[PDB]
Amino acid sequence: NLCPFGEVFNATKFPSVYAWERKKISNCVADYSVLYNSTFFSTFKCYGVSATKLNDLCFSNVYADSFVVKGDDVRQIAPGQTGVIADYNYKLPDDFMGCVLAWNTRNIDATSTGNYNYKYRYLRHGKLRPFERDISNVPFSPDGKPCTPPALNCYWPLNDYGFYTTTGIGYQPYRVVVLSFEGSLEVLFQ
Amino acid sequence: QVQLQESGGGLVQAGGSLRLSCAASGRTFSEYAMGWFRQAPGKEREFVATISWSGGSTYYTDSVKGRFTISRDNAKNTVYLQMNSLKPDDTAVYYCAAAGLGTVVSEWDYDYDYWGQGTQVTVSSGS
Ligand SMILES: *[C@@H]1O[C@H](CO)[C@@H](O)[C@H](O)[C@H]1NC(C)=O
Repeated sequence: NLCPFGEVFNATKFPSVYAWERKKISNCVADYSVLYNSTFFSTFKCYGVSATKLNDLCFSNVYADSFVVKGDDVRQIAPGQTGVIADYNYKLPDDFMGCVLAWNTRNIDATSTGNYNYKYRYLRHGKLRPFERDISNVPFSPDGKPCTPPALNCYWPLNDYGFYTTTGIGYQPYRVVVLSFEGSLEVLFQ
Repeated sequence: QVQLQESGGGLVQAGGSLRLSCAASGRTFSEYAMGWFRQAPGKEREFVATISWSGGSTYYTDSVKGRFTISRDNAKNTVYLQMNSLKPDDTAVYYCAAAGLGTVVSEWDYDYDYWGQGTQVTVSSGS
């Protein structure tokens, strides 16, 4: 049996970037044909690993992460990047080895009236670490102390993406899949 | 050192065809992705199509989906853009562009490191 990539990329529902979800893909040999030549993907960059050679790999231990972001935020799904997405929602290690995939989902994730189901975090004390995930929704104060609304200087940290079918491509929704490759040599004990 | 040059543009009219070309130099052409961009007068430069180093995977902007065709010739060190059923909207200066290391495909102008000068394409019609 081959690795079930279709259930990741072709899944019906995708999550908000702040609540990005991770699928382990192992105990399978991967047929990368479906990603290599397609008309499906608008963005496809690989980092650290050879973009040409992924079908050669033989001992697969990959993690697939899924989320939705706005077109201009796809730039932030890269190593060493700054911004509200990279800092507070999904951070990629400098040493990243793996691939970053995204495709326009305007016709299925945006509406003329506006789809506000997708969310991102925009306030946080301190940047996420690589592959860290934060689904907390607690009130935020710019001085770090605890906080109870409706007190002054007390804010909620999540906000909606608003996806309309009339905006430019930079504001249209994009489904993203990040494939991370475990290190090839892991020491369990001495 | 590493440079592109456009060719094959000109005057055509609505419903005709035009076959753009772009020759590259400076490194191995078969190791990088290429992409076509265009800029209507006044409006900002937008993306048209992109081809992988192998020619296997492609992607197009919607305004041309079904009409335009991107293909390459690694033996010939050049990538083309077949344009059918042109419409006055398609008037633009067409920029050839080459991607960087690790970029399989991209619709994003910031992911291409080298740009050509551009060839004029004018489609004109009745009024
Ligand atoms: C999703 O399903 C369609 C139909 O089988 C297929 O063309 C496409 O390659 C699939 N995507 C992936 C990543 O398997």
